[PDB]
Amino acid sequence: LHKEPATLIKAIDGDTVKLMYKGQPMTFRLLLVDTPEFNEKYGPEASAFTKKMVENAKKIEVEFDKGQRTDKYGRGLAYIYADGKMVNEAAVRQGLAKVAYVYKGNNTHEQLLRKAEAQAKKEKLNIWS
Ligand SMILES: Cc1cn([C@H]2C[C@H](OP(=O)(O)O)[C@@H](COP(=O)(O)O)O2)c(=O)[nH]c1=O
Ligand SMILES: [Ca+2]
Repeated sequence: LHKEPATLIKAIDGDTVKLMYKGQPMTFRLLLVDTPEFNEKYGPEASAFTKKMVENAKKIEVEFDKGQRTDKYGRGLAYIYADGKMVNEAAVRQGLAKVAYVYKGNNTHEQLLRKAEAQAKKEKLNIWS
């Protein structure tokens, strides 16, 4: 896989962000994770986490997997990096996202994320508390 440039347009919630990608605004949904909705438990904390990560970043990058690049709602499906750190992984490592939506052939980073979830679970963090 390869990293491509993007710039933040706006934080949305724990697992969606609006970015400019190839000069066009698009909403990106984070591959392989699920954060609580804002109205749910840890929803606000997940939103805040992702928002701080993407807003504080000097460099945002998107990385498409091998398969489908847009979902049925038109959202970009990608791994999102903030100054080199994967947002998807980081949210799972903090116990603010579960590994989820693991579809065949867009699952390159599944094992990396499951390892983070295991460590989050062990620490009894947030969702796992
Ligand atoms: C993360 C991801 C979500 N989706 C679709 C599945 C779910 O469909 P449904 O809307 O029918 O439940 C939805 C969940 O996204 P959200 O967790 O953002 O609601 O997005 C994909 O199709 N591919 C993906 O990789
Ligand atoms: Ca969600």
